Amino acid sequence: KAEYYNAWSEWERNAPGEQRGMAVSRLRDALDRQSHELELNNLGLSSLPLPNVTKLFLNGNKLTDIKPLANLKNLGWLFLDENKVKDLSSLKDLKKLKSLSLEHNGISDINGLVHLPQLESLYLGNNKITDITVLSRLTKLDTLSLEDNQISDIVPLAGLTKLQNLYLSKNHISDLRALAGLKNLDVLELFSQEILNKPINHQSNLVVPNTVKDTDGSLTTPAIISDDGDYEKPNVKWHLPEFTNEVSFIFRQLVNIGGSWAIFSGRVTQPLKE
Repeated sequence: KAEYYNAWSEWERNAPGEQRGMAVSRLRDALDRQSHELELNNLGLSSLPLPNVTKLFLNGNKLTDIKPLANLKNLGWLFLDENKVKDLSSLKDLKKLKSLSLEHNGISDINGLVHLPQLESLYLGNNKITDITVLSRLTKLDTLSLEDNQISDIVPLAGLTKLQNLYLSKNHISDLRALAGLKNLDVLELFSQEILNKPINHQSNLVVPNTVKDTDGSLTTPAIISDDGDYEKPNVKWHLPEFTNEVSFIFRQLVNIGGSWAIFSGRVTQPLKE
């Protein structure tokens, strides 16, 4: 009991020249009243110093180390938006966790999340994620937000049949074939994809195969083509008598998956050399 207040005061005294005093006050109130909710939102905390706490609010801080949360096995809801958390293996034993929010954290390695197969909602919007392989194990998710990342391979999502809300806008998605089986979807977002092809040699008669495919595998007909190019399936064609550094084309197609209807929109950019 006394060791808890001692550790909290020692943590507060180590604040750099951050509202650690308010954090200590809230910790004392939660420990005294045996509260199940701990709200430490927007305290600028750069570090961290309760068996009944089930919801932990930590949005709006500067946390990089989440080791002090490793033994909070009663946690059901954990919010860590706008932090700087990069390692997630510290949550491997939070087997009661149902909801997890890690938006605006700049995270690229989400492999540790393979240790939370019971998760029901997962928010990873606005990060640096490319590989979502381990997400294939989270077969109990009904909400998954992956918007504003660098994801190009969404095949790991093909078996997550329980999904009802899926946010995939602002990524590098060009192939929706992996989503064809998610017939339980209610909300789906797929707009503003940015696809970058490998650089190819410039030609006066430039021919670029279209690679944008819908959920049926059919090529998406481009909506706009730069440099007066045209489309004759499967090829986008340009006449470039003078060299230019890049061409591009923008696509926009309505897609229906389950009970969800979404605009699959984006832009493919083709760099040219020589």
